Amino acid sequence: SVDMYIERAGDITWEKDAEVTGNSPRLDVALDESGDFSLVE
Amino acid sequence: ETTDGVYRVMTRRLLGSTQVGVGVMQEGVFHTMWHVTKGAALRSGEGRLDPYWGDVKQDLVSYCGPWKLDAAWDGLSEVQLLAVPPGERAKNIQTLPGIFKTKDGDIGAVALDYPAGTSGSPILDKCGRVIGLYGNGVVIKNGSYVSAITQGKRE
Ligand SMILES: N=C(N)N[C@@H]1CCCCNC(=O)[C@H](Cc2cccc(CN)c2)NC(=O)[C@H](CCCCN)NC(=O)Cc2cccc(c2)CNC(=O)CNC1=O
Repeated sequence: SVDMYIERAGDITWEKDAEVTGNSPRLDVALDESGDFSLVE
Repeated sequence: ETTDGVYRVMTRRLLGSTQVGVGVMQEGVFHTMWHVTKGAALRSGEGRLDPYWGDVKQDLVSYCGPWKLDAAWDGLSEVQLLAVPPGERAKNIQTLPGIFKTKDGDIGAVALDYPAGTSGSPILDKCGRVIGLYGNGVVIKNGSYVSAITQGKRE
């Protein structure tokens, strides 16, 4: 069987003076019963 | 074995490991996206963490206890993705969310693109509270990615 395991990777902390980036898209989407989002076109 | 923090979710067979996702340990409960683990049990050191609650449609699963993360995006402020990409240390990326508009309401969404194994990385408000997990999203026309800010319910 597959060994699925976890390992610690850091503390959860907001970073002051952080690199801010990315746009803010306004999208029409649907969510199906399998948890999958899709664009409404 | 359940110390608070962010964790990589790894798999291995007979050879090396692969990072399939990320999750959050808070209040003794491990939180990740369903598609990372498919609800399978997790090893933590010598211990076994069993899935407690999950929901395929929300794409979420908790281990050891009920979902604990209850902070909500305020619908206004910038947020930080605490990205934990495969093979890279955790890094904070600040962004102003966009919006997934659905028939059931609006969901904050972040236009930040990382490898598949970054799934489950937490998204934070300015107080450091986890307002959701990264990695259930959509691909837009130019091939870039937008992730919902996916949050569960704390009952
Ligand atoms: N494609 C770009 N630009 N960036 C993505 C960023 C991935 C971030 C982490 N999330 C995921 O891996 C989930 C998995 C997943 C998949 C399916 C269902 C669920 C559970 N409901 C979850 N995934 C996603 O949401 C998206 C949208 C899902 C829509 C519903 N099915 N799925 C993809 O992006 C697939 C994809 C499409 C086109 C090219 C590539 C990958 C190649 N890119 C990479 O190989 C690394 N980058 C990438 O894969």
